[PDB]
Amino acid sequence: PQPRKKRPEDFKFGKILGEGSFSTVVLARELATSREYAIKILEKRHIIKENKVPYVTRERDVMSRLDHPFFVKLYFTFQDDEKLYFGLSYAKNGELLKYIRKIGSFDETCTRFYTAEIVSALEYLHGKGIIHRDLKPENILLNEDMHIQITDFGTAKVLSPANSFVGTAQYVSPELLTEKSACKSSDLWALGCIIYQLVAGLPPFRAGNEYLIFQKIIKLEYDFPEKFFPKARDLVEKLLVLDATKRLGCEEMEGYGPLKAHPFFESVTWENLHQQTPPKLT
Repeated sequence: PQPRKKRPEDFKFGKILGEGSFSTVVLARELATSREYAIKILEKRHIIKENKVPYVTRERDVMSRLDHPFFVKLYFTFQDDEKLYFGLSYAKNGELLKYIRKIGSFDETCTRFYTAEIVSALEYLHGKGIIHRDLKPENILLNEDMHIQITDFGTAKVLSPANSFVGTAQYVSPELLTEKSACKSSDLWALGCIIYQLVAGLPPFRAGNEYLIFQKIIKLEYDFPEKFFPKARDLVEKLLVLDATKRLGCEEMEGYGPLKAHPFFESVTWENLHQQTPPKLT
Protein backbone atom coordinates (compact mmCIF):
# COMPACT_ATOMS: atom_id res chain seq x y z
CA PRO A 1 0.00 0.00 0.00
CA GLN A 2 0.95 3.66 0.53
CA PRO A 3 0.12 6.67 2.73
CA ARG A 4 -3.62 7.41 2.63
CA LYS A 5 -4.61 10.01 0.06
CA LYS A 6 -3.93 13.52 1.32
CA ARG A 7 -6.60 16.23 1.46
CA PRO A 8 -6.65 20.08 1.54
CA GLU A 9 -7.18 20.18 5.29
CA ASP A 10 -3.79 18.47 5.72
CA PHE A 11 -2.14 21.71 4.61
CA LYS A 12 -1.87 25.35 5.55
CA PHE A 13 -1.91 27.14 2.20
CA GLY A 14 0.15 30.28 1.85
CA LYS A 15 1.22 32.71 -0.88
CA ILE A 16 0.73 32.29 -4.61
CA LEU A 17 4.03 31.42 -6.32
CA GLY A 18 2.64 31.86 -9.79
CA GLU A 19 -0.29 31.64 -12.17
CA GLY A 20 -1.14 30.20 -15.54
CA SER A 21 -4.26 30.29 -17.70
CA PHE A 22 -4.48 26.67 -16.67
CA SER A 23 -3.92 26.82 -12.92
CA THR A 24 -2.41 28.33 -9.80
CA VAL A 25 0.69 27.30 -7.88
CA VAL A 26 0.61 28.05 -4.17
CA LEU A 27 3.13 27.46 -1.39
CA ALA A 28 1.67 25.09 1.19
CA ARG A 29 2.89 23.62 4.44
CA GLU A 30 1.72 20.16 5.47
CA LEU A 31 0.60 20.21 9.12
CA ALA A 32 1.70 16.72 10.15
CA THR A 33 5.25 17.11 8.85
CA SER A 34 5.83 20.84 8.58
CA ARG A 35 7.07 20.14 5.01
CA GLU A 36 6.68 22.83 2.34
CA TYR A 37 5.29 21.91 -1.07
CA ALA A 38 4.43 23.96 -4.13
CA ILE A 39 0.93 22.74 -4.93
CA LYS A 40 -0.46 23.18 -8.42
CA ILE A 41 -4.22 23.69 -8.28
CA LEU A 42 -6.46 23.23 -11.31
CA GLU A 43 -10.21 23.76 -11.64
CA LYS A 44 -11.69 20.61 -13.23
CA ARG A 45 -14.54 22.65 -14.74
CA HIS A 46 -12.19 25.10 -16.45
CA ILE A 47 -9.99 22.28 -17.76
CA ILE A 48 -12.92 20.34 -19.21
CA LYS A 49 -14.45 23.43 -20.79
CA GLU A 50 -11.12 24.35 -22.37
CA ASN A 51 -10.54 20.78 -23.63
CA LYS A 52 -7.32 20.37 -21.63
CA VAL A 53 -7.87 16.96 -20.10
CA PRO A 54 -5.22 15.43 -22.40
CA TYR A 55 -2.79 18.19 -21.41
CA VAL A 56 -3.27 17.99 -17.64
CA THR A 57 -3.15 14.18 -17.80
CA ARG A 58 0.01 14.25 -19.89
CA GLU A 59 1.59 16.77 -17.52
CA ARG A 60 0.94 14.56 -14.50
CA ASP A 61 2.20 11.47 -16.33
CA VAL A 62 5.46 12.99 -17.53
CA MET A 63 6.22 14.28 -14.04
CA SER A 64 5.49 10.89 -12.49
CA ARG A 65 8.02 9.30 -14.83
CA LEU A 66 10.85 11.65 -13.86
CA ASP A 67 13.12 10.85 -10.93
CA HIS A 68 16.15 13.13 -11.23
CA PRO A 69 17.66 15.96 -9.13
CA PHE A 70 17.30 18.54 -11.90
CA PHE A 71 13.51 18.15 -12.23
CA VAL A 72 10.75 19.29 -9.89
CA LYS A 73 9.45 16.10 -8.30
CA LEU A 74 5.77 15.18 -8.01
CA TYR A 75 5.10 13.81 -4.51
CA PHE A 76 1.33 13.30 -4.52
CA THR A 77 -2.00 14.12 -6.10
CA PHE A 78 -5.53 14.41 -4.84
CA GLN A 79 -8.75 16.18 -5.66
CA ASP A 80 -12.00 17.43 -4.19
CA ASP A 81 -15.27 18.16 -6.03
CA GLU A 82 -13.92 21.09 -8.02
CA LYS A 83 -10.10 21.00 -7.98
CA LEU A 84 -7.10 18.79 -8.72
CA TYR A 85 -3.96 19.19 -6.61
CA PHE A 86 -0.39 18.21 -7.44
CA GLY A 87 2.19 18.34 -4.69
CA LEU A 88 5.50 19.43 -6.21
CA SER A 89 8.89 20.11 -4.65
CA TYR A 90 9.42 23.73 -3.62
CA ALA A 91 12.29 25.61 -5.21
CA LYS A 92 12.62 28.62 -2.89
CA ASN A 93 14.85 30.73 -5.12
CA GLY A 94 12.41 30.88 -8.01
CA GLU A 95 13.18 31.63 -11.64
CA LEU A 96 16.66 31.48 -13.11
CA LEU A 97 15.53 34.60 -14.97
CA LYS A 98 15.38 36.54 -11.71
CA TYR A 99 19.06 35.87 -11.17
CA ILE A 100 19.84 36.88 -14.73
CA ARG A 101 18.27 40.32 -14.27
CA LYS A 102 19.56 40.69 -10.72
CA ILE A 103 23.19 40.48 -11.86
CA GLY A 104 22.91 41.42 -15.53
CA SER A 105 24.80 38.45 -16.96
CA PHE A 106 26.83 35.43 -15.85
CA ASP A 107 30.60 35.18 -15.77
CA GLU A 108 32.22 32.19 -17.46
CA THR A 109 32.35 29.82 -14.48
CA CYS A 110 28.65 30.34 -13.63
CA THR A 111 27.51 30.09 -17.27
CA ARG A 112 29.43 26.84 -17.61
CA PHE A 113 28.01 25.42 -14.40
CA TYR A 114 24.36 26.17 -15.08
CA THR A 115 24.60 25.24 -18.74
CA ALA A 116 26.11 21.92 -17.71
CA GLU A 117 23.21 21.30 -15.34
CA ILE A 118 20.73 22.05 -18.12
CA VAL A 119 22.52 19.91 -20.68
CA SER A 120 22.64 17.05 -18.19
CA ALA A 121 18.95 17.53 -17.42
CA LEU A 122 18.18 17.43 -21.14
CA GLU A 123 20.16 14.23 -21.67
CA TYR A 124 18.05 12.63 -18.97
CA LEU A 125 14.75 13.96 -20.34
CA HIS A 126 15.51 13.04 -23.91
CA GLY A 127 16.75 9.67 -22.75
CA LYS A 128 13.16 8.96 -21.77
CA GLY A 129 11.75 10.05 -25.12
CA ILE A 130 10.29 13.24 -23.72
CA ILE A 131 10.43 16.72 -25.17
CA HIS A 132 9.82 19.78 -23.00
CA ARG A 133 8.98 22.15 -25.91
CA ASP A 134 8.92 25.33 -23.84
CA LEU A 135 12.32 25.50 -22.23
CA LYS A 136 13.30 28.92 -20.94
CA PRO A 137 14.71 30.78 -17.88
CA GLU A 138 11.19 31.20 -16.43
CA ASN A 139 10.63 27.44 -16.47
CA ILE A 140 14.03 26.69 -14.94
CA LEU A 141 13.79 27.20 -11.20
CA LEU A 142 16.39 27.21 -8.44
CA ASN A 143 16.18 25.20 -5.22
CA GLU A 144 17.46 26.47 -1.86
CA ASP A 145 20.91 25.10 -2.67
CA MET A 146 20.95 26.91 -6.03
CA HIS A 147 20.83 23.79 -8.18
CA ILE A 148 18.33 23.83 -11.05
CA GLN A 149 14.86 22.33 -11.00
CA ILE A 150 13.13 22.25 -14.37
CA THR A 151 9.35 22.20 -14.46
CA ASP A 152 6.08 22.97 -16.28
CA PHE A 153 5.46 19.91 -18.43
CA GLY A 154 2.05 21.07 -19.54
CA THR A 155 3.38 21.52 -23.06
CA ALA A 156 5.51 18.39 -23.10
CA LYS A 157 5.35 15.83 -25.90
CA VAL A 158 5.93 12.13 -25.28
CA LEU A 159 7.46 10.36 -28.26
CA SER A 160 6.11 7.04 -29.54
CA PRO A 161 7.25 6.71 -33.20
CA ALA A 162 4.75 17.16 -31.77
CA ASN A 163 3.31 19.99 -33.87
CA SER A 164 0.21 21.04 -31.94
CA PHE A 165 2.09 23.50 -29.73
CA VAL A 166 4.23 26.61 -30.04
CA GLY A 167 5.94 27.91 -26.90
CA THR A 168 7.37 31.25 -25.81
CA ALA A 169 8.08 33.23 -28.98
CA GLN A 170 11.67 34.17 -28.21
CA TYR A 171 12.63 30.50 -27.73
CA VAL A 172 10.68 28.92 -30.60
CA SER A 173 12.71 26.85 -33.07
CA PRO A 174 12.60 27.50 -36.81
CA GLU A 175 11.15 24.06 -37.62
CA LEU A 176 8.13 24.87 -35.46
CA LEU A 177 7.60 27.95 -37.63
CA THR A 178 8.04 26.00 -40.87
CA GLU A 179 7.30 22.24 -41.01
CA LYS A 180 4.85 22.79 -38.13
CA SER A 181 6.53 20.06 -36.05
CA ALA A 182 8.97 19.42 -33.16
CA CYS A 183 11.57 16.97 -31.85
CA LYS A 184 14.42 16.69 -29.37
CA SER A 185 16.42 19.23 -31.37
CA SER A 186 13.78 21.84 -30.55
CA ASP A 187 14.88 21.77 -26.90
CA LEU A 188 18.50 21.96 -28.05
CA TRP A 189 17.64 25.15 -29.90
CA ALA A 190 16.09 26.57 -26.73
CA LEU A 191 19.35 25.64 -25.03
CA GLY A 192 21.27 27.73 -27.56
CA CYS A 193 19.04 30.68 -26.78
CA ILE A 194 19.36 30.16 -23.04
CA ILE A 195 23.14 29.90 -23.14
CA TYR A 196 23.27 33.07 -25.17
CA GLN A 197 21.00 34.78 -22.66
CA LEU A 198 23.23 33.75 -19.74
CA VAL A 199 26.29 35.37 -21.28
CA ALA A 200 24.75 38.39 -23.02
CA GLY A 201 21.96 39.12 -20.55
CA LEU A 202 19.18 38.95 -23.16
CA PRO A 203 17.75 36.30 -25.53
CA PRO A 204 19.19 36.27 -29.12
CA PHE A 205 16.11 37.15 -31.18
CA ARG A 206 14.32 40.32 -30.07
CA ALA A 207 11.83 42.61 -31.80
CA GLY A 208 8.69 44.72 -31.45
CA ASN A 209 6.21 41.87 -31.82
CA GLU A 210 5.84 38.13 -32.29
CA TYR A 211 5.77 38.37 -36.09
CA LEU A 212 9.03 40.29 -36.23
CA ILE A 213 10.54 37.84 -33.78
CA PHE A 214 9.60 34.91 -35.99
CA GLN A 215 11.03 36.71 -39.00
CA LYS A 216 14.44 36.92 -37.34
CA ILE A 217 14.33 33.32 -36.16
CA ILE A 218 13.69 31.82 -39.61
CA LYS A 219 16.38 34.07 -41.04
CA LEU A 220 18.75 33.31 -38.17
CA GLU A 221 19.09 37.04 -37.69
CA TYR A 222 21.04 37.78 -34.49
CA ASP A 223 24.59 38.59 -33.42
CA PHE A 224 27.08 38.28 -30.56
CA PRO A 225 28.41 41.16 -28.49
CA GLU A 226 32.18 41.54 -28.80
CA LYS A 227 32.62 40.34 -25.18
CA PHE A 228 31.04 36.93 -25.71
CA PHE A 229 33.20 34.10 -24.36
CA PRO A 230 34.72 32.54 -27.55
CA LYS A 231 34.02 28.92 -26.65
CA ALA A 232 30.48 29.71 -25.54
CA ARG A 233 30.00 31.57 -28.81
CA ASP A 234 31.24 28.51 -30.69
CA LEU A 235 28.89 26.24 -28.75
CA VAL A 236 25.89 28.53 -29.33
CA GLU A 237 26.64 28.64 -33.05
CA LYS A 238 26.45 24.86 -33.15
CA LEU A 239 23.04 24.94 -31.45
CA LEU A 240 21.34 27.81 -33.23
CA VAL A 241 21.40 26.01 -36.57
CA LEU A 242 18.37 26.17 -38.86
CA ASP A 243 18.64 22.52 -39.86
CA ALA A 244 17.34 20.58 -36.86
CA THR A 245 19.39 17.56 -37.93
CA LYS A 246 22.65 19.46 -37.54
CA ARG A 247 22.45 20.72 -33.98
CA LEU A 248 25.09 19.50 -31.57
CA GLY A 249 23.37 16.99 -29.29
CA CYS A 250 20.66 15.62 -31.59
CA GLU A 251 20.35 11.98 -32.65
CA GLU A 252 21.57 12.64 -36.18
CA MET A 253 24.72 14.21 -34.72
CA GLU A 254 25.22 11.15 -32.53
CA GLY A 255 23.66 12.36 -29.30
CA TYR A 256 24.83 13.95 -26.10
CA GLY A 257 28.34 12.57 -26.23
CA PRO A 258 29.67 15.17 -28.68
CA LEU A 259 27.75 17.96 -26.93
CA LYS A 260 29.27 17.19 -23.54
CA ALA A 261 32.68 16.86 -25.20
CA HIS A 262 32.56 20.46 -26.43
CA PRO A 263 35.58 22.62 -25.48
CA PHE A 264 33.34 24.97 -23.51
CA PHE A 265 32.75 22.14 -21.03
CA GLU A 266 36.41 21.16 -20.83
CA SER A 267 36.67 21.25 -17.03
CA VAL A 268 33.21 19.82 -16.27
CA THR A 269 32.75 16.53 -14.39
CA TRP A 270 29.42 15.28 -15.70
CA GLU A 271 28.99 12.33 -13.35
CA ASN A 272 28.06 14.28 -10.19
CA LEU A 273 27.04 17.83 -11.06
CA HIS A 274 24.45 17.81 -8.29
CA GLN A 275 27.02 16.97 -5.61
CA GLN A 276 29.01 20.00 -6.65
CA THR A 277 28.71 23.36 -4.91
CA PRO A 278 27.22 25.91 -7.33
CA PRO A 279 29.48 28.91 -7.96
CA LYS A 280 28.44 32.01 -6.02
CA LEU A 281 26.36 34.17 -8.37
CA THR A 282 28.54 37.30 -8.49
